[PDB]
Amino acid sequence: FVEMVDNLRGKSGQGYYVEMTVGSPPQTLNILVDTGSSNFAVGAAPHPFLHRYYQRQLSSTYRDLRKGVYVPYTQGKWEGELGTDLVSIPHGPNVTVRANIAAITESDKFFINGSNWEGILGLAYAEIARPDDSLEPFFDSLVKQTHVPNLFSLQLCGASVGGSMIIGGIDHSLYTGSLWYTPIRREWYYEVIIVRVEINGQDLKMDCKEYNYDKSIVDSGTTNLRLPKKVFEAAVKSIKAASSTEKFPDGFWLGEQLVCWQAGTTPWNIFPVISLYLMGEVTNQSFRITILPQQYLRPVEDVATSQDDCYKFAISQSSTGTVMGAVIMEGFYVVFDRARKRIGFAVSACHVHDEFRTAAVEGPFVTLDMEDCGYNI
Ligand SMILES: C[C@@]1(c2cccc(NC(=O)c3ccc(Br)cn3)c2)CO[C@@](C)(C(F)(F)F)C(N)=N1
Repeated sequence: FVEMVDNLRGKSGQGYYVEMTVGSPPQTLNILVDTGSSNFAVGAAPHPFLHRYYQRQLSSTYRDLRKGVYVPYTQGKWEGELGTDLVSIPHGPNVTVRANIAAITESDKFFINGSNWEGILGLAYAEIARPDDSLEPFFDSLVKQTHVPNLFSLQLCGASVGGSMIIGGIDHSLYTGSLWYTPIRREWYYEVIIVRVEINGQDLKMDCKEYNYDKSIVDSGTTNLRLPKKVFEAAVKSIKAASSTEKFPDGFWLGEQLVCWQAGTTPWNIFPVISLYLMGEVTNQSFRITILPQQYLRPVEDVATSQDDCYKFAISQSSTGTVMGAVIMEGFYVVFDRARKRIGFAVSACHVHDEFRTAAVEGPFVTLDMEDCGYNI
């Protein structure tokens, strides 16, 4: 695992990527690590924002599957062709496998100027793959073709950023304290259940199904903590109340506007900690992960504003359920234990903290109310 430590890079708010190769001879590409999708998709034609791309004509191991694929997102979209080829992760396991690849030949508002990644590694399950669930995801192919155990872990680190993706096991050097597990409720997204939410120690006091309307997921491919409208508004109310000695424009709370302080003077202490209690592996037991403002206030690097430290509010409203994105995962060691259908959280070597507060994973907590917090079945 020591060879795999620090195999992730990123620019703050642009995404964490890992080096991969595709084809024979190998073509090196930087690839976004995305637990929120299930396609391995790489740019395969020139694009103004692509510094390099997959050239299939140069790979004699490429096989054309003779099927197109169209993938729309909320913002942006791309079209491509399906095929398979040899894929490896130079700073991952010492293996090369054959995997499905979506070769992206045309796109719109997809490739981000300056992000440094040229494709996406979708690490979730076949159920949400495009065009349909018959297209085996990369990790499934990896496990089937090699002896690698069916789990990976992600240590995403804040700040230029970095981290580790450990495939096939748990690296104890990357966390301290206990590792706490929450069940994967359904294998499509990495879906989990939130049973309680506190802001500065105060329970939001909602029916816990509200926290998971209509699903909750762990998604390295999303930046923000995204919350259902009802939960979002209650969270903003509590955070505003705690930070009321300073008032910010409406646009800040919507994520449309930056707030800045003279470098080094960010008033971290007027912003509350957020605790998300996740369903435990034992009935009505839970554990909490605690999120500091150093996490949910996302710094925006810009040389022009660099006399200050400036931030975006990295909590936003969702109409498709809760998303625990990178700002939630950062500072934690997160184990995607597919083999045992559970996700583990532990305090990471690069967890956030200041002289008064620290990110934490704590348990067990017991709750008398026996309501099932799942929204659907
Ligand atoms: C495939 C998809 C996607 C597509 C294009 C870009 C991105 N991600 C980022 O650029 C980025 C930036 C900063 C940080 Br930190 C993490 N990631 C994600 C579709 O969109 C979601 C966000 C979803 F959930 F809608 F499916 C997802 N996970 N993967």
